[PDB]
Amino acid sequence: VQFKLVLVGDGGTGKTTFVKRHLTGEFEKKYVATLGVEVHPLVFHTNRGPIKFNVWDTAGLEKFGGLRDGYYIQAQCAIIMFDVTSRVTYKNVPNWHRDLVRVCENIPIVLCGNKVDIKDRKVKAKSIVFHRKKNLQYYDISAKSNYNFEKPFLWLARKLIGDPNLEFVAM
Amino acid sequence: AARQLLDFSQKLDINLLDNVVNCLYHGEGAQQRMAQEVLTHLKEHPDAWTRVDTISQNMNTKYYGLQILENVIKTRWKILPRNQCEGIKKYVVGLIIKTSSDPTCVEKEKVYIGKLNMILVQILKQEWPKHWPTFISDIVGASRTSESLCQNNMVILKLLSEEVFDFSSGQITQVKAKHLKDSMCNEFSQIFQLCQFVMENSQNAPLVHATLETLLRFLNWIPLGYIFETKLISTLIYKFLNVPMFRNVSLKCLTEIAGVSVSQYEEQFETLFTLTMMQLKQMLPLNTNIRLAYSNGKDDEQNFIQNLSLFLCTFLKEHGQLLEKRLNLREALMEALHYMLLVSEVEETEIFKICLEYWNHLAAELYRESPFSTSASPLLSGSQHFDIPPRRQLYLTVLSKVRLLMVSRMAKPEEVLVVENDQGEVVREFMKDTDSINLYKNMRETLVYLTHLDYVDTEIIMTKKLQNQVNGTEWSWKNLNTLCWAIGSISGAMHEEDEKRFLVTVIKDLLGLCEQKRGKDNKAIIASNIMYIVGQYPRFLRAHWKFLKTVVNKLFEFMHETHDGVQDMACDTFIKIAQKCRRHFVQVQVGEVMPFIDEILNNINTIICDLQPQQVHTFYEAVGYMIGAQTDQTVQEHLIEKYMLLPNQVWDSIIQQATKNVDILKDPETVKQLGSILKTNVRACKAVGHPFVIQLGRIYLDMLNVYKCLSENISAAIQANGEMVTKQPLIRSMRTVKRETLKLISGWVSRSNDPQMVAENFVPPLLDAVLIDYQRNVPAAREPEVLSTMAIIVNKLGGHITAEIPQIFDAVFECTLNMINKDFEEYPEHRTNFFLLLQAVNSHCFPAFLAIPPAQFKLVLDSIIWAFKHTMRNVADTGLQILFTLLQNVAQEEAAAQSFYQTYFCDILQHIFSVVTDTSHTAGLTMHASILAYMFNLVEEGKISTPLNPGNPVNNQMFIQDYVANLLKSAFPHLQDAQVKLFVTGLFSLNQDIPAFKEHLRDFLVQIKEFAGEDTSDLFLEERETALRQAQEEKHKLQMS
Amino acid sequence: GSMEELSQALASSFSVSQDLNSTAAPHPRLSQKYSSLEQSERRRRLLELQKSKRLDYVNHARRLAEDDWTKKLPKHYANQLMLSEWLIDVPSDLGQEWIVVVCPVGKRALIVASRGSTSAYTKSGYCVNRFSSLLPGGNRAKDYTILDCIYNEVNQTYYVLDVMCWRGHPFYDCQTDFRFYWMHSKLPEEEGLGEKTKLNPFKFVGLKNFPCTPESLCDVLSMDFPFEVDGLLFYHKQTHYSPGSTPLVGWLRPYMVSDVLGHSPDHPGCLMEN
Ligand SMILES: Nc1nc2c(ncn2[C@@H]2O[C@H](COP(=O)(O)OP(=O)(O)OP(=O)(O)O)[C@@H](O)[C@H]2O)c(=O)[nH]1
Ligand SMILES: [Mg+2]
Ligand code: NA
Repeated sequence: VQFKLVLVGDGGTGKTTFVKRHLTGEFEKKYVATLGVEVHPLVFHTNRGPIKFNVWDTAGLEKFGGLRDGYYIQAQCAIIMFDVTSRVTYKNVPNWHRDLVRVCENIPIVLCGNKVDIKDRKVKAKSIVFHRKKNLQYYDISAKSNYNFEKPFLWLARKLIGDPNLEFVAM
Repeated sequence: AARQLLDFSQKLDINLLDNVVNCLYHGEGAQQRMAQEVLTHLKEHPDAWTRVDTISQNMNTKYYGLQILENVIKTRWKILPRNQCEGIKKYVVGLIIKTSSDPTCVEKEKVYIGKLNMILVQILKQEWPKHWPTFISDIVGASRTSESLCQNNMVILKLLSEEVFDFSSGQITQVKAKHLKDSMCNEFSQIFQLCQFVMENSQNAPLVHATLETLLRFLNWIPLGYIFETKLISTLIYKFLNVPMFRNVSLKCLTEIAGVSVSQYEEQFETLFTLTMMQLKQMLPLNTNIRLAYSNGKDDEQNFIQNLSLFLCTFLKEHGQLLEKRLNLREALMEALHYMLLVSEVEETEIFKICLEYWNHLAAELYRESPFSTSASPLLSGSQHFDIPPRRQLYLTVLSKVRLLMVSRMAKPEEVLVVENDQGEVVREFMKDTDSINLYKNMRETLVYLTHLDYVDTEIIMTKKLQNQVNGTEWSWKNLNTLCWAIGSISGAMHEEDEKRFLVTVIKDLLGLCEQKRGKDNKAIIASNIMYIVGQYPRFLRAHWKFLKTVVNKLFEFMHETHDGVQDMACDTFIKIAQKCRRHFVQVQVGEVMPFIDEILNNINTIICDLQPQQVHTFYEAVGYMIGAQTDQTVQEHLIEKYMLLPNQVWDSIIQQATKNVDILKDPETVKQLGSILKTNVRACKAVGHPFVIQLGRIYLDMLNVYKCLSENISAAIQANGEMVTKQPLIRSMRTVKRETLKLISGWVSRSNDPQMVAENFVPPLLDAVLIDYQRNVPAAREPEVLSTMAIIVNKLGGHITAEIPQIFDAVFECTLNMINKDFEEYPEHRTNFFLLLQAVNSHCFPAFLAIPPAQFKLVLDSIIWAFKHTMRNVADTGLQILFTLLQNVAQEEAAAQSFYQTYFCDILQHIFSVVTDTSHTAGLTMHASILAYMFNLVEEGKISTPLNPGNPVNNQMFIQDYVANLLKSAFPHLQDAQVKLFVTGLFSLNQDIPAFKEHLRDFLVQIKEFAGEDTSDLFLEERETALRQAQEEKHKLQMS
Repeated sequence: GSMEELSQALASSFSVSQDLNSTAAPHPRLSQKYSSLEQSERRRRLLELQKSKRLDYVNHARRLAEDDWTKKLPKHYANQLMLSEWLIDVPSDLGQEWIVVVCPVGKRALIVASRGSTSAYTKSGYCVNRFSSLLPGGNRAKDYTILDCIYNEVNQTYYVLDVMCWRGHPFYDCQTDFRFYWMHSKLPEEEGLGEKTKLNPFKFVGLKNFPCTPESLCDVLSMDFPFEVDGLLFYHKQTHYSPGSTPLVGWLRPYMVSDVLGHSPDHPGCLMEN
C-alpha cells in the first residue's frame, strides 16, 4: 500500500519544512530552496495497517523547477501548499492546480494554508475559497506549532483507500 | 559508469529511456537520473524528433521529449526559421491525429495526449491569427467529420480558453493577450454552434462530457448573448442535469451562469431558477436525508451535494430579491431554502461553510432592513400589526430553523493547542485566526443578527435545548458544550434586563443539572460550561457584586480541583473576569468593608497551592488587571509590593547567594526558578502597565547582572563544545532566563509613558549588560531576540533614543551583519530581526544616519540592498519598506538629498532592476514598481543638479532614460531596441499609475524570457505608445492645482 | 430574590469532587453549607472500624512504580495523596490519640522513586519535576520508593510528610504513628538524602511531629522552624494511608489554634561590572 504524493506550491511556502517535521520531528528555521524534487517516504500506522506516502517534495521557485510537471506523472494524490502570511502564494494556487491536473485527471488533492501560527495573518480565512469549485479539501496547518499536522495525510489516506473510519494510531 | 552526459556522441535513446525509468522508481541513484535529465537541457534539442519518433516508460520519455520541445516553442519560436516553424507546426498536428485515432489511446495516458495538445496551444499562442488564419474554421470542420477528432478538439479549445483568459496574466504581455482575447471572441460563434450541434445531436457520452467541460471554461468570458439568448440554459437543465454522468458538470455550468448579474436578463434567470428547481425536486426528494446520503455517499454524489450547495448559495446571493419581488416564484424559493437547510446538516466542514455564507448573508440583509424585534405577542386593537418588515415576513419560519441550526452546530469559540516551543517547554498556545475560529465568528454573527430580529425565538430555542439536557435526555457532553457555546456567543445581543432573566434561568438549571448527574466526568463538563457562560457575561457580573464574588471564590475553589481540565478552566475564566471586571475588585463594594483585592493578596499561597507553573502565571496576570485599576498611586504602589512579594522573596534569596558565589547561577534548579520568577514578572507587567516601574526598577540592575552571567555561561559553553551544547536542559533553561529578561524589558517600555525617564534610567544599563554582551558572545550564542527587543524600544522612544543609536549600532551592527552576509540562508532569526531594528531606526530615528560617517551610511544602504535581494519573503519586503521610507526621509533633507542622489540614485536603480527581472522576487512586485514609480516621478523636478557632467544635452530625464535603456541593454541583449525604448519610456509615463506600473513591469518579465529577434515586430509598439501617453495626459490631471 | 438564591446555590451546591469540609474552600465557620458538616467524630470511628484491609496496596504501589495501569483505587498519578479536612469537630481524645505536624509553605506532591529515577506529581498528577535522588529506586527493580512531601522552593527541599512505600514495601496498611516512626529512622541514614549533590540535587527532610497535649501545643506554637509555617495537620495515630480526603486528619491555620483551646532610583545587590 504505497502512494505517490506530489507536494507543490510557491517558494518558501514551507513544503520542505513540513515534510521534514513529519520524518524527523525537527523544525528547520532556515529557508534552503529545494532543487527540482526530493522524494521522501513517510509512514503512518493506521487501524488497518501501515500506510506509506512517497512524498515528492518539489521546488516552488521558478529557477529550480527542474522537470516540473514531469514529476507529477503517475501521482496518486497531492498537497497544494501556500503561506497565509503571503497573499501572492495563494493567488498562484490555480497555476499549481492547473499544472497538476492537466497531468493528473482524478486524484485526491488537499489544499493547505501553512504558517497559521504567525500572528500577522495576511491571507484571511474568508478569502480562501478556490478549493470549493475544484472539489478540493482545505486545511489550516502549521509545521512550526504542529497545528493540524496530519490532517492532509489522514484525509488523503481515507480517500485513497475507501475507509472514512480509517484513523492514524501511531505504531 | 554514470559520468555520461549528452553532447554529440551521436547517442542512443535506450539509455535515456533507462534513466527516465530510474527517475520514477529508485532511491539515491534516482536523484542522479533527475540530475541527469534536468542537467541535459543545457545545449539544445537535436533529439526531440529522435525520441518521440522512437518509443512502460516510453510515454514517460516522449513526454520528456515533448517537454524539451515546449521550451523551444515558448522561447525560440520567433527566431526559428519559418520552414522549421511550419515543420514543427505540421509535425505536432500529425502527432495528434494518429495518437488520438487509436482506441488504445485510453491507456496511452491523456498525459501524453494532453501534453501534446498543450504544445499545439503553445504554437497557437505564438502565431494563431497571423500565420494560422484557417485554424479555427478547420478544426470545427474536422470535428464534424470525425467524432474522435471532435473529442480532442473540444479539449484543445478549452486549453486555448484557459491560456488566453484564465491564465494569460503573467505568461502573456498585456497587448498580446488583448489581441488573442478579442481574436477568439471574433470567431467564437463558429464553435458555439459546434458545441450546440454536439449537445443536441449528441450520443457519444465521452464527447458530450468533454464539450460540456469545454463549455464550463467558455462561460468564464463568452459574450452573454450566447448564454441568455440561446437554447443553452434549456439544453443544460433538460438534457444533461437529470442524467447521472452529466449531473455534475451541468450544475457547475448553471452555477457560473447563476453567478452573473441579473440586470439585463431577469427573464432567463427566473426561468433558469424555475426549471432547475423542478429537475432538482426529481433528483433529490425533499424528504431525503442529505446528511445521510452524503455520509454514505460515494465520490460522485458527494461532489453533487457540494455543487448543489454552491449553486443554491450563489443564486440566492445574486438574484435573491428577484425571487422575493415576484409572487409566482415564492414557492420555489421556499423549496430552495429547504434544500439549504437539509444540505446544512451535512457533517462536512467545507459544505457547511458554503451554506453558512448564505445564512450570514440573509441575516445581515434582513438586519439591515430592520435590526429590531417585532411588537409584543398580541396585535393591539385587533388588526394584525404592521411591525413586520416586508422582506423579513417571507422568511419568518426559515429564520427560526436557521437559529436552530446555529444553536445546534455552534462551533468551538476557542482554539487551544498544546505546543512544545524552541525548548523542552510545553505550554498551551491559543490560536488567533484559524479557519476553525472563523467558522465560529461567522456562526456567532449569524446567530447574533437573528437574535436582534427575534431574541424571544432564540431564547425559546436555547431553553428547550437546555431542558432536553436536564431531563429530555438529549444529554451528552458534545451537545451540552454546543448549547453553552451558542448561549455564550450571543452575549450583548439582548437588552441587559432580558439578559438577566435569561441567565438566571440558564445557570439555575445547569447548577441543578450538575448536582443531578453523577461522576466527576459529568460534573466537570457541566461545571466548565457554567464557568464559560458566566465568563461571557461580565455586564451581568458587573451589576451583581454578591454573585460576582461568589463566582470568583468558587473559581478559587476549583483551582484545587484535581479532575483533568478543571484547573485550566478555573484560571482561564478567572482572567476573563479580572480583565472585564477589574474595578469591582479595587473599589469597596456594597455590603463590604474592604476592597476584595486585599482578601486575594492575603491568600495568594493558599489559592495557587496546587496550580501548575503556567496556571500560576495566568493567575498573576489576572490579579494585575485588578491592581492596574487602582488609580490612586499611593494605594497602587502598596498593592504592587504585596503582589510581587512571593516572587521577590525567592528572587532576593537567589540574589543573596549569587553575591557570595556566582556558581549558583549555574545551578539547574535555581535557573529553573529564575525563569519562572521572570515569567511571573512579564505577566504582571503586561497587566499593570507603566506603574510596574515600581517593581522592575527594584530588580532591574541585578536582573541584568544575572542576564550577563548567564550569557557568558552559554557562550563559553558553545565556544568549548560547539552549538550542540545547545540541545540540552541547563543551556536551554539559561536561554529562557535571557529570553524572559528581554521580554520583561521590551514588555514594559512598550507600555511606559515617560520617554525621557526611560531614556535616562532604563536604556543606558542595557548597553553594557545586553548589547555589548551580544557583541562579545560568539556568533552561535548571540540571542536574536536582542535585536527585536531594541527594535521595539526604538519604535517606542523615537527621538528620545536617537542620540544613543551610534553606541548601539557600534555594538551589534557590523557583528550581526557579518553573521548574515556570506549567503542568504544562515542565522534566519538574526536576518529577520536585524532588519526589523534597521526599519525602526530608519523610521523613528533617521537623523542618526545624517550623523554617522558616509562610509558608515554606505554600509547601512548596502544592508538594505542585501535584505531586498533575500529569498525569504519576509526579509526582502522589510528591505523594500526601509528603502521606501529612507528615500522619503531623504527628500526631507534638502541639503543631503542632492548629495544622496548624486552618489546613490543610479546605483539603487541597478540594484532594483536586478531584482525586478529576477523570477525569484515576483512577491515584491508591488513594492518594486512602487519604489521605481516614485524615483522616476522624482526625476521630473526633484534632482536639482547634473548627473552626467554635461548639463544641457543630458537633461536628468534624458540621462536616466538613457542610463536605464543601456542598463537593460547589456543585461538583456536579446531584446530589440524598440522593446527596451518602449519600456524605459513607459517607466516615466506610468510613474503616477502604480497598478499600471505593475502590469508594465510584468510585461517586461514575459519579454525577457522570450527571444523576439530583430525580425518579429508584433510588440504593438504604437498601440501601447498611445496608452502610455494617455496615462501621461492624466498625469497633470492627476496632480495639478 | 432570584439573585440571592442564585448566589447561595452557586456557593453552596456546586462541586466536582463533593467532599466535606474541603480545605479547597475556606473554613466553614466563615460561610453562613451542603458539602460542609460540623460532625466528624462519627465518620472517623466508622473509617477506622473500616480498615479491614481488602485492597492490594502491594499491586498498587507497584503500578505507580512502573507506570502500569488499570472504594476503587486511583489509576495514574492524580489523587494519590491522603487529604485532610478542616479541623472542625475537635477530638475529645486529641491529646493522647493524635499528633500534629508543622507544615511548610510549599507544594504538596506525590514522589515516586522507581527504576533509576525520581518523579514529583501534584494532586492533579502533573509532573513538576523528574530528577535524580538518593531515595531507594531514585538511582545509581525491586526497591521503589513512594513519598508524601511538601516541596519548599527557597530551601530546594522536599519536606517529607509521610511514607507509603519504602524500599519496595508498601506502608498503606500501617498506622500513622508507625509510618511517622519508620520515616524518621530510615531517612536520617540514607547516605546524603538530606544533602545537595549532583546525584541528589534535591534534599529530603522529614517533618517532625509532636503530641497534641495542651502544653505541647503551646510550645510547638512557640518553636522556630527552618521554613515559613503554612499550617498544622492533625493525624489520628491509628489511621492507614488512604488517598483522598478524610476526617482522620485535620487542618488548621496557625492563628486558628489559639481559638480552639490554647537623585534617581535603584542599586545592585550584585555589584559586578555595571
Ligand atoms: N512561522 C512559521 N514558519 C514556517 C512554517 N513552515 C515553514 N516555515 C518557514 O518558512 C521557510 C520554509 O522553507 P521551505 O519549507 O524549505 O520552503 P519550501 O516551501 O520548501 O520552498 P521551496 O523548497 O523553494 O520550493 C523556512 O524558513 C521555515 O522556517 C510554519 O509553520 N510557521
Ligand atoms: Mg520544496
Ligand atoms: Na472535621
